[PDB]
Amino acid sequence: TFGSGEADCGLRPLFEKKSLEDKTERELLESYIDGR
Amino acid sequence: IVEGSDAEIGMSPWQVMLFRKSPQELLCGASLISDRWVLTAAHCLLYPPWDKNFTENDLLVRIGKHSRTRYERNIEKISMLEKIYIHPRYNWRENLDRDIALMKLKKPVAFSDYIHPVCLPDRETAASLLQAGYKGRVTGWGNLKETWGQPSVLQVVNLPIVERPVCKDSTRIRITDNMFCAGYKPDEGKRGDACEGDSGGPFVMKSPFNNRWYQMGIVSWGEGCDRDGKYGFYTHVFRLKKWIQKVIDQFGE
DNA sequence: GGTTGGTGTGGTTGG
Repeated sequence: TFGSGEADCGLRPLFEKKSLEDKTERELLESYIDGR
Repeated sequence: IVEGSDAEIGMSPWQVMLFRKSPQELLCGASLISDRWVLTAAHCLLYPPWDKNFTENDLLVRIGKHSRTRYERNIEKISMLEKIYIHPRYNWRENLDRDIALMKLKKPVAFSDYIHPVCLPDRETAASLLQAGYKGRVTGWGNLKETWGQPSVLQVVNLPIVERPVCKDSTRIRITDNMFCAGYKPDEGKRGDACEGDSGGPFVMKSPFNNRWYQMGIVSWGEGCDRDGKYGFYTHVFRLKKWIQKVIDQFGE
């Protein structure tokens, strides 16, 4: 629904909910001169 | 996606399929946001000038998929829509302005490892995520370049938000603050764009903070995939986030 | 559809 408003919106089963990081996440997470 | 690279397993649990039922076709991509609230592009349902006016009864959502082409024996959730509501100031005759749309799916769907809902922006993540320089990634199943190529699987490109002084003197069209642009400058050896078939399709972003994915935009239009120095225009899922939660308040689940 | 495995997650070139 609304913002971050499912319960666990935008958190991926095969990937974040499972601390697996995709091919090119780190390509973005590097855009923000250094997010993480 | 042009100059893309075939997505991974569930790279987008939330990527949908606008599907025409007569004849069997794919209009565009779309994002799960509820157990039944999916958000696409209006134009993907109403482009009068090219006599585009697709109706509820008409369209099939195709949720949690990979092969563009085949029916996953048991991955895919082929689903009906109870209602489509476009946004009322959605200007077709002028410039794909306020080209957005909610369709209330006929019932709830489970969030089974490849079917999953995405974060609907907030001022915070948005405010500070949405700075040109930063990159997000469109995700779709569509033209690979501008001609008659339609891929095997979901493609994904990764691109940076582009400031207004470029996406203005980029195109003759008038640019509303209700879109931004996502491209690369040309003395920037890299490239990519979305393309005919991509639309309705999420431009999502990773918040370094709560580490969720949020819809900063949607594929809206462009002056032909990858014109070198042309940009792709997606819609400010934020500056309209208001139009959105109102409909849900008003209807459904 | 295409290399009876894969996420077209089974076992039936299909469906």
